[PDB]
Amino acid sequence: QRQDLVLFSDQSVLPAHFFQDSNSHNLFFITHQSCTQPLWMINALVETHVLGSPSSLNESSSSMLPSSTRSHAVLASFIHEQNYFTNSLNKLKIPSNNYNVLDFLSDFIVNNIHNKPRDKILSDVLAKFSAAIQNNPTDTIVIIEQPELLLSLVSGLTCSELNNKFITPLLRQCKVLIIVSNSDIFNIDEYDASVHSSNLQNFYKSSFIKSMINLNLNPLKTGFAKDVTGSLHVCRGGAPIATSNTSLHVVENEYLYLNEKESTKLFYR
Amino acid sequence: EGQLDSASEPVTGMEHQLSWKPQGSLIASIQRKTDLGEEDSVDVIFFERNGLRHGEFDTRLPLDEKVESVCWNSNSEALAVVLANRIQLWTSKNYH
Amino acid sequence: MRNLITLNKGKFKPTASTAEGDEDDLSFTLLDSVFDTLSDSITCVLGSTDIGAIEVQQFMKDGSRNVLASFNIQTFDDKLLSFVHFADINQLVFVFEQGDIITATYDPVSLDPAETLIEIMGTIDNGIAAAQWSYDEETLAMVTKDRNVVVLSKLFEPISEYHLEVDDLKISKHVT
Amino acid sequence: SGIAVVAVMCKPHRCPHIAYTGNICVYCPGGPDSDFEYSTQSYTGYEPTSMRAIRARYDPYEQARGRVEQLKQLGHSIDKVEYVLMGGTFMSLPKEYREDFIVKLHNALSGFNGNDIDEAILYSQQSLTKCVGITIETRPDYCTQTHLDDMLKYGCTRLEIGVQSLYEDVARDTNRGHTVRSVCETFAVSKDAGYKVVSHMMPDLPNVGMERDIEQFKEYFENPDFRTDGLKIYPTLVIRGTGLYELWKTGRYKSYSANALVDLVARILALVPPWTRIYRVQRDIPMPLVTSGVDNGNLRELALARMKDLGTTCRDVRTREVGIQEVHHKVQPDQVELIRRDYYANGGWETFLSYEDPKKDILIGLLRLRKASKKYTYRKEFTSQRTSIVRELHVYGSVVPLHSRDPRKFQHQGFGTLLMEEAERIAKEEHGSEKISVISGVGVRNYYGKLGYELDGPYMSKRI
Amino acid sequence: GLDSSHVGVRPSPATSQPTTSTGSADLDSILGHMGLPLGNSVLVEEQSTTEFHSILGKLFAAQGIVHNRISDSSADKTRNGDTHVIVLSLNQMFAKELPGIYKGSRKQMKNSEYKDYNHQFDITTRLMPAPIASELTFIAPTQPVSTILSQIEQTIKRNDKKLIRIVIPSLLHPAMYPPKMFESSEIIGLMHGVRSLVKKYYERVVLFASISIDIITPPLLVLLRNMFDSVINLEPFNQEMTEFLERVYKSQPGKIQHGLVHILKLPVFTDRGEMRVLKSEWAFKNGRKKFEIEQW
Amino acid sequence: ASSSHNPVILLKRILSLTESSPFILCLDSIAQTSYKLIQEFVHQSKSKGNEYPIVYISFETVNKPSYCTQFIDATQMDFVHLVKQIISYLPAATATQAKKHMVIIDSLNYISTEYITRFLSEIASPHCTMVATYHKDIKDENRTVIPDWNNNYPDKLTLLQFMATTIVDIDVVLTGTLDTEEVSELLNEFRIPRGLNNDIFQLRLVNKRKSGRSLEYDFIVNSNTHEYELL
Ligand code: SF4
Repeated sequence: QRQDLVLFSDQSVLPAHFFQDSNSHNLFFITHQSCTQPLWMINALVETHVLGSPSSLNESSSSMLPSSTRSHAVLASFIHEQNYFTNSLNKLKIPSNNYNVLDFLSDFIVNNIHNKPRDKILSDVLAKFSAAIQNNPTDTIVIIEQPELLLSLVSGLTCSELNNKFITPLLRQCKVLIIVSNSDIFNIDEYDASVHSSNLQNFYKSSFIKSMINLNLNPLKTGFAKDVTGSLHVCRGGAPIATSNTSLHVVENEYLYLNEKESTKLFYR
Repeated sequence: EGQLDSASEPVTGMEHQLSWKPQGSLIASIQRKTDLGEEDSVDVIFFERNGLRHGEFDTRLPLDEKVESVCWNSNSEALAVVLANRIQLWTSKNYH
Repeated sequence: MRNLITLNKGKFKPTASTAEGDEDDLSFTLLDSVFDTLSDSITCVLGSTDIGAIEVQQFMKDGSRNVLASFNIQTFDDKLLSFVHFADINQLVFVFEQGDIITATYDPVSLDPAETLIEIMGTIDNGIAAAQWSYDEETLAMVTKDRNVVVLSKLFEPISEYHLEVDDLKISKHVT
Repeated sequence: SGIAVVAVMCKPHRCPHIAYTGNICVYCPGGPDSDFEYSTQSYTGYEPTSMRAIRARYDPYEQARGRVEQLKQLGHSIDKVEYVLMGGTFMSLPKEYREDFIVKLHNALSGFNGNDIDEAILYSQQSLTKCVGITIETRPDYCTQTHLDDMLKYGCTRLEIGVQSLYEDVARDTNRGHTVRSVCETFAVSKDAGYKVVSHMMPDLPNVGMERDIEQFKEYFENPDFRTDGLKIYPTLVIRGTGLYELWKTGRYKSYSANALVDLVARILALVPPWTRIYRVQRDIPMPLVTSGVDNGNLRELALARMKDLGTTCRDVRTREVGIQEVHHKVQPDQVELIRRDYYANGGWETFLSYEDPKKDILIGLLRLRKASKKYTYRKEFTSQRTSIVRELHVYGSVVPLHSRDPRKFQHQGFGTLLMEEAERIAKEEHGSEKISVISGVGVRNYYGKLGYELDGPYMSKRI
Repeated sequence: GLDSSHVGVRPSPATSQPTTSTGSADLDSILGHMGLPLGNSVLVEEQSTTEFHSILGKLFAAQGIVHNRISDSSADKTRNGDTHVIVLSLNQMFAKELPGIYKGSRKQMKNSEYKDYNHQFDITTRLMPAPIASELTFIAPTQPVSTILSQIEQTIKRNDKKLIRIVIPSLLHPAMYPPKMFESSEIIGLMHGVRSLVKKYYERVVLFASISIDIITPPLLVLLRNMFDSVINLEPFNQEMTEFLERVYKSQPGKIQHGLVHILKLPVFTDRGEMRVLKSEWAFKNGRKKFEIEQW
Repeated sequence: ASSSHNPVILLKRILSLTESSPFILCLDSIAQTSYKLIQEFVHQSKSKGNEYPIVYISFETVNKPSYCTQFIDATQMDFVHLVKQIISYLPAATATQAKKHMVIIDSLNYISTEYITRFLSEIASPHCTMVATYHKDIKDENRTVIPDWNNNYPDKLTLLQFMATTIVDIDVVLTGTLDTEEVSELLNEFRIPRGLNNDIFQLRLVNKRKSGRSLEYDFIVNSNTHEYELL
């Protein structure tokens, strides 16, 4: 029943030579319907970057502690806190010391962003990663989680300023960037966000233009069943692949996935 | 949480062999029938979750055996019968 | 129309550990051997019940013998019913017939059992007829000799208790 | 063309299985004892056929003649009609009533005015407006060999024996007088006689869960005993006058929601073997008198949307039929092949032959063949040597256009001969038979008499 | 570590975690944990102008006071249970609105040892009497967010022993909340900081809130619904269905209901990737004793 | 005490002001204005043998009607003075349910939404009985909602519908050979076919009662013989 998870022509999810090529950049865009959460995919990405294989889906997860590995990993998010990241991701056993974890929720709201000039806020939030990645320059992967929420935090900010002040510098400085977000704004029944709420959707469209691969986790259609949870889509993003080899491209396939007790299963219709 | 759901239906000769089919259909147990006629044999009996009898099949063993445990495969294919010396594997196709 | 055929038939003998150079057995019989969770390991436990000594050691896929605990209980004639290991928090669970649930603690870097601690968490009086774990290693159900069944959590807290009775019979025949 | 279905009604009566259980089965609505009291059981008397039957005071001659003339006057011309009987248990009634009923039903079309049913059927064989069989409804307790001989003499071709469940508590708690296991021997004896057999099912019943509903259907389709040639699924709807409404009144009953039922139907339709014709998941109900349940007019209209979202769409006969002529010939079909399946069912081996398009899975023609066994046959025709029976011939391959160079002006008129000779080949080679027989309605006893089959008793047979 | 008092808590049958109880009859049953896990907030919603949910907004809070008031020389175990309930409203009528205990029965059977569990309640009976400011406090919402965020942290820090239960009665009611706070940044930052504080003290703090959605633009609702970890929606019947039920139901006054229940989000169950949305299956009813949720 | 009122009798009961709430909303358009509605109010209110003193607030009315006793014109003067002048002809006492000072408003389009509540929070006294009118078709001024990403505040219609205890709306029946589709087509062209501003109109009524529930009522109203019937 079970099927392998392949995302490239080289029969490998995350090619190693991507990290071996200098003067290059790449961007992944992941969208999940907010009735489900893509954590079980972030875990797989981190394991396959560090351990070199999907250590929860295709491989066993009994030695899942990538701490103090020759590689590196940096995760930052706004939706949750440092306490949740430590306690949970260590209960999920996501590494610590060869690893960086960044909160922007706990105690950050209380007059540390509020009632301060916007330019200083943007400069400092960029400098956090600009300084946290100086240690290991070329063997890290960085993922940001739902950054568009910050748009609603800053007093009167549009897509363009946030994008050109946060996203593009991050991808220029770092090798590869992964951005994950949710898409409820496009799923309000009998209401059009295109009336006056297009500012947020502009960010999604811009990111999809700039992205290289597009990962989609979407819920089932009309009803709810037991043996299947959701649908998994892989698509080619807007930007082309900045690699140096020529035969490389992206495989094109759709999966049906079930999640239960942190255990995920993928198969075909 | 430790509540009661149902209690089994009394049958004659039911031994201490208890095992559940992983798919979730039938309880497997061992019965010995020593009554008159030629019906006397050693059988395997299946019990629904409501404590109601359903299905049966006889082993061709002599009536003097002593079976220790009955094992369901990790899937719904193999049934392992455990004896003192021999261990037997049974599987079904077309309900036979 | 298919048939079943045999591919492999492997075997070995768990070698009991003693300080002697020849290092033969001490009438140590194995009580339980398990399938470890796909980590190329087989955790076995042996012992001598009359003197009251037990030993748990992992057999590696290559064949390297590693001992994590070898401890002697003060009492004897205490037969086991279920031993498991979580392999994520790295503890050990033993179920004895007298009523003691044994919780052992070990470290990965400690090759020798010198740092394996023991805990004798709350006893169940009047012995225990049987006990069993679930597939997910979360629910601990057991039955005492006095027709009382108790369900405990994964952290040794009581989910519930209930007195099994011959007078309880949900008959399949009511005349309504 | 001109296939016609003309339903008739029998006089009201009482099925005797009430006698040893006390009342009608719980789900049966209406009846003589109910307030209606001029109506056969399982029918409220408010159907159009009920109206046409009442005004004729339940007479077969008038009902048949009136329905035939109405259909002819509407704009269709009829030359092929199949009768279907309804209501209670027709076989319970005394001897003379059934004989007179059948003789009247045949003399309505034949134009004959005699008696001595043998002569009536003999004249009906040589008549215009041919009859293509009868459909008699009967219970397991009345399918003994004498009754089977009666039905064979009458001219019936297919039965429909309901089971309604496979569990054993349901039989006693629904006040239905037969153990489940006896239906298997009923099927075994019936099939060896050449009678196509169809059953009934009802998903929701008291003290039945969604699980048990699932694996009862799974066991029905998998077990080599419950393999039959048709099915009917009746979702449980609660009429006020039934014994089901009392349970809801006392609070001893509750039904399923809409989502649960649509999911159940979606799962069920994804398991049908490709030789069984799902008749009606969207059955016909007395609408306003139902008090509990859900709407059933478009269950499959949503189940199809469900299979399009989960995959593995239906594979029954009905969805794959192309018809006699130009139903879906708006597009030229694809590769045509012969597909032959074999299965073990009710103590015997049976073969299903079909002419199908494998790329898009449509159906053009089919044939069924059975190798007679030795532990169930009793007829003096089948107890003399080995023999095989063609239970059903079905040729929608009367299609004029086709794929892969259809006959120009011969237009598949010899298409059925292909299947007939194909059947004879394996009858001579594989079965090793010494006689082959085909069962058919009396009106079509000549489309088989040209290929060499000769008449013996109610059968069309030829040796090897 | 530090000292802590849990006013009442049992292991979660579903995942072996500390779980409190709202005091409800079937709402605690449908939360998946047979209760509310220690740390995850909840949300309940009503379609129309009715005020059914208001009743629930009382029960929870009252339960805590009981769980604190039946320990002072009224519980032989004298078990350490302390709560300091905080209410954010511009009207103080709640200070004299807690419903009365029916007969007690805080049994759970079917740091200290916590056996306390739900009580028996009835709506007609008022409480006897009501807590003093030392047990329960009111904060007006119209003050600037800086003062509120400082004061909540001060209250929790200065009362480290106590268990924390917070209730927000009818958040975003136009009769008390001015348009100058309907601006997008204000409320979302307020709740973002509230979630920060709540999960910071994950051991014992629990929060509860409810709003009205008929007068809220969908974008703000979407922004808000990701802040919490559980969403329950109550939709009352139309007039026609009510008249149909009353015309059909002639032998039962108690079988009359008011509407149905929809499940949009659950506790930790959902964060492991579980599709838990389930709508148009349950039915709610307000009653003389408690709040009933049954199948329809 | 009377309860479970006859729907026509209940319609009279509200129209006779046997019951009373500190806020009543009435809606009108350019197809049927509400002068005859006030006529019905005074016809079925003072027929009980009651005076019902009336205070008038005008934003669109030009002349002093016969209904009102006192007078105040609010076009020249503004909010900060109307909050004063409203109390001058309105005592702060109890009992809306009976003969008190009834404050009537002809139009509510010309007050900023940002201060709708600040207004209404200081008028609906337990002696005060408020009734107001709103023009449905007239589009709200673009500077009342601020359609930017900051302002999540609702519009004017929903705010009034959520706040008012009881809602009454009216529409004109076209006795002619036309259809309301053609009437809308011509009105979108700003054309008036013959048959508008009649006297036999249709009405829609909603009252919030029983802890918040509501029931919609429809009738047929003749404003000459004062005939209320079912539709
Ligand atoms: S056997 Fe048929 S006719 Fe008799 S009670 Fe049952 S359903 Fe009705």
